[PDB]
Amino acid sequence: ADQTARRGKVHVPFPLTNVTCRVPLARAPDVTYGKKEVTLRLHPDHPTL
Amino acid sequence: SVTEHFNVYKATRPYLAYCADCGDGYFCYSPVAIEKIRDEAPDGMLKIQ
Amino acid sequence: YEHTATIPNVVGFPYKAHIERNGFSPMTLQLEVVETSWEPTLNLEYITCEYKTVVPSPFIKCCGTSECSSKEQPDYQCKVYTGVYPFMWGGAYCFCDSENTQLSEAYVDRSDVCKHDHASAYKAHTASLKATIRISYGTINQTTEAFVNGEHAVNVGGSKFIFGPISTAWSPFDNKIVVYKDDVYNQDFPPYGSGQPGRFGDIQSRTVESKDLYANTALKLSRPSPGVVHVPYTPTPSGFKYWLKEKGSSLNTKAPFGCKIKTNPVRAMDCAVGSIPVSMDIPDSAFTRVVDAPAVTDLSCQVVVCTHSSDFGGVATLSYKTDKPGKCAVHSHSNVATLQEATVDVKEDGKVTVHFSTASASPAFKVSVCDAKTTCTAACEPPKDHIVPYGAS
Amino acid sequence: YEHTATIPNVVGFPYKAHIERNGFSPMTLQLEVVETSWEPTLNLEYITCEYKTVVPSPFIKCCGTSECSSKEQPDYQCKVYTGVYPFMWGGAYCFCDSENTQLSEAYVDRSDVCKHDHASAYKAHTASLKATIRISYGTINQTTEAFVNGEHAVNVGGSKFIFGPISTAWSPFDNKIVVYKDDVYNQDFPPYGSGQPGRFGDIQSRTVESKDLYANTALKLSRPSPGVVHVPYTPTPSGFKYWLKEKGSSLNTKAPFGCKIKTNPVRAMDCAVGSIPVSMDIPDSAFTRVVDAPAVTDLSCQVVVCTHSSDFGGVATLSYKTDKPGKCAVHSHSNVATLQEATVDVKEDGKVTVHFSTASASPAFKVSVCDAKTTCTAACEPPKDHIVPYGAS
Repeated sequence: ADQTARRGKVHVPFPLTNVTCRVPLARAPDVTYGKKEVTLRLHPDHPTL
Repeated sequence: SVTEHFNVYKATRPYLAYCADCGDGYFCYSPVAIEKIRDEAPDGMLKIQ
Repeated sequence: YEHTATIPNVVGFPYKAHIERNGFSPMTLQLEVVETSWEPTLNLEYITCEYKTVVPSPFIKCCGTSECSSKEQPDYQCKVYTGVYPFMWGGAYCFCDSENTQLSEAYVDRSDVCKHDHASAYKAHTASLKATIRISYGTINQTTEAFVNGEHAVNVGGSKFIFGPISTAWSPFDNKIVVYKDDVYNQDFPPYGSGQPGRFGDIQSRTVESKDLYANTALKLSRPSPGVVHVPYTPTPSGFKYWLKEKGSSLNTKAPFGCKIKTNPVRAMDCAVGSIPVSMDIPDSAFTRVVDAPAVTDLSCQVVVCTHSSDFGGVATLSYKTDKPGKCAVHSHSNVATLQEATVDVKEDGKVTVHFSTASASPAFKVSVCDAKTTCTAACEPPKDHIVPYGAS
Repeated sequence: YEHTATIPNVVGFPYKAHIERNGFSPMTLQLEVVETSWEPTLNLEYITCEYKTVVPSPFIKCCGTSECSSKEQPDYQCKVYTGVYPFMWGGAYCFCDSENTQLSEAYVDRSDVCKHDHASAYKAHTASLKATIRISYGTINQTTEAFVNGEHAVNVGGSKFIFGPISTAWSPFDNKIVVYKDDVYNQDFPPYGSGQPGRFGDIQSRTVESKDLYANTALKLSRPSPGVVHVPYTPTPSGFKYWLKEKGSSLNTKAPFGCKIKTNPVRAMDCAVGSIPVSMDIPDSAFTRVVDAPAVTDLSCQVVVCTHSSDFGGVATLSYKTDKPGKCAVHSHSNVATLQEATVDVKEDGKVTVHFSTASASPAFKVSVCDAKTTCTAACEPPKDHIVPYGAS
C-alpha cells in the first residue's frame, strides 16, 4: 500500500567464490600414423569438445 | 542481524506472494513464494529466494 | 668478441654457435628458448553481466491516482497504471477503483556477483614476446628471462646477450580479445554505452567498479492484471548469460600460430611466430688458449649411420688423434643437419661418435668439430614414423 | 538524426552548424571543445636515483693477512691490501708490520631515496584522445566527456558523438618518455640494467620498487692512507645526480604542435593540432518544425562593418519578413565568414542585426539566415594589431 517506503535490509546466503572441478576427461581414441597423415579414432565418452 | 542470522530472521516476518498457479492455475497469496533466483554460478548452483 | 645470430624462435630448439676468434679457442655455445607471452597494449571495454530490475511494491492510490515522476534508474521506468482499479488479495487501495492509480516502478540494477564475476573485452594494441633465454655459453650454464624486445639487456654470465627483435607480429593478439574467468576468446564489443539488445556485452562497463553501466535491455511495463496486480514489467533478455553461452571456441584453444594462450598476464607464448635475433658480446674466457688447446691432429670424420628424421641419432665416427682431452664443438654449417651432442670429448686416439640430426637424405654436413672442419656426407636412413616429438630440419 | 561533422584540433571556437532536418529549420548546434589527452602507452623502466656504496671499515688481519671474500656485493670490490701493514690511528695494533693485512671490502646497491624520488622512464606505445564536448543543439545544452577515438558512441543527454580519431600522431610522446616525476623527458635510455657509467639513470630498474635491480656504476676502490686507514672507494660521477643535472626544459615546455603536457597518467592538455570527425546521433524531434517554426522570409543582405579581424563580430544586418517573432537560425552555410553569434532571435517585421566576420578579402557572407539563405558580400577592411588569442578562418 506504500508507494513511499523506508526499507530494511539483510544479507545474501551462499556467496559465490572460486573452487576446483573434478572433471572426468578420459582417454581418447587410437592414433595410427599413415602414409602422409595420421588418424585417431575417438570412441564414445561424455560429450567432449 | 547476521552475527546471529535470527536478527535478520526476526526483522522479516514473511508473507505470501503472488502464487499464480499453485494447483492447476489457482492464484492467491502463495505461502511459499518464488522471490528471486540466485544462479550466476559455474558451480552448478541454483539458489531459490 | 661479439657475434650475432637469429635462431628459430619457437621453444623447443637448441640454438648453438661454435664461434672462436684467432687465439681464443673454438667457442661453442648452446642457447635455448622458453615461453614468451604476447599480451598486447590492451584497453578493457564493457564488464557485461545480467540485470536485476528493482520493482517495488507499487503505490495503488485509492481515492485518486498516483503522481508520476522521473526515475533515474539504471534502466529505470515508472509505469503509472492510470485507472489501476485495485481488487487486492485481501484488499488493495480500490475502495475507489475509479480513484485508483497503480503506480509501479522498476530500475534495472546490476548483477550482484560482479566483483570477480565480470568479463572484460580488451581492445588489443601492440605488444612483444618475453623470452626465457636458457644459456650454456661455453660451459656457463643457466636460464634467465627477458622482456624480449630487441634492446633488452642480457647479463648472460657476465657475457653480453641482446635478444633482438623478431619480425613476427603474427600473434594471437587480434583487434579485440574478450577475457572471461579463464576465458580467452577474440571477441568484439559494441559501442560502449550504446549496447545492442542481444549483445554479449549488452550493459556497458567502464570499469570493474565503474561509475555507470548503460545498456539496451527492454523492460516492458504495461497495465497489469486487475485485482492481483502483477509485476507487469517484462524485461528484454540479456545476452550476458547468452554470450556466456556464446562463449564458444577458446582464444588460445582456437589459436592459430601455435601459441600457448592463457589468462590475465595474458600469455601468448611459445608461438610458431618469429625467430630470436641476438648479439652476444662473448667473453675472453669463453674460448680456450691458442696453445691452450690439446694437440688434436689427424682428424677424419666418417658417418656410421644416418637418420630420417627426428632428434639427433645420426652417428659420425671422427678419428681424433689428440694430445689431450677437450671439447670438440661441432657446429660447422650443417644447414640441412643438426647436432645430437654439442661438446664432445676431444679425446687422444678416439673415433669420436657424434650424434647428429639431419632430414635431407643426401645430407652433407660441413662438420666443423672443435679441432677443424671437413665435409662429412652420406645416406641418411629413410624415416619410420609419421608422429614423433620434434624435428631437425 | 545523424549528422557528420568535423571539429578540428583548435577547441573552444564554437563549432556551430545548421543541421538541415527536413520538415524543420536548420538547427545550429554549437559545439565546445574541452580536452584531447595524448596519453601514450608507457611502461616504466628505471626510476634512476643516486646509488649507494655501503662500506664499513676493513679487517686489519694482524699477525698475518685477513681472508677477504667475494659474496656478490653489487658494488662489491675488495680492497685487499695484503702485504699492507696498516699503521692504526692510535698505535701499531697490527704488531705484525709485515704480519699486517689491510683487507677491506665494499658493496653497493640502489640508494633508498626512491620511495618518493623515482623518475620513471615509461617506454612508449600508441596513445589516444580525451574529448569534452559542449553541445548546444536545439534547446539542449551541456558539456560532457567522450572518448578520443571513433569507437566511443559518445552518449549523454539525447546526444551521441561517434568522433573519428586524431588521424595523425599528435605526438606528445618520445620513444623513451622519461616522466621525471612532474615533467616529460624524451630520451633514449639503456635497457633494464642495460646502462653504462654515467648513463641517464645509471641504476636500471624494470622493477620499480622490487628488490634486485640493474646498475652500471663507477665502483673503484683504493688502498688505504699512509699508515692511517682511509676507505679508498673513489666513485664514478653519480648519473642520478647527472640526471638531476640532466633535467632540461621538458616536452611540456618543448611542445611544438601546440602541445600541452597534462598530468601523471601522462596526457596532453592542449592537444594543439588535428582534425576530428563527429557522428552526431542526436534526436531530430528536439529540432523545431518548419510549420512548428516562425515564418521568417524576405531574405536580403545588408552589411555594416567588419574588421581585419578578431572573433567574428562584424555588425551587419539582414532583411526579415517574419510570420511571427521567433528565435531562428542565422548561421552561414560557408567558411568564408564566421558568425560571432550563431542563433538569432528576431521579433517579426524587420531585419536582424548580426555580428559576424572573418578576413574579408575576397569574402562573401553565405549566411543561411535560418529560414532562407542570403548570399551577401563583404570587403572586410584590415585592422591594426597583432596580439590576441583567436581567429577568423
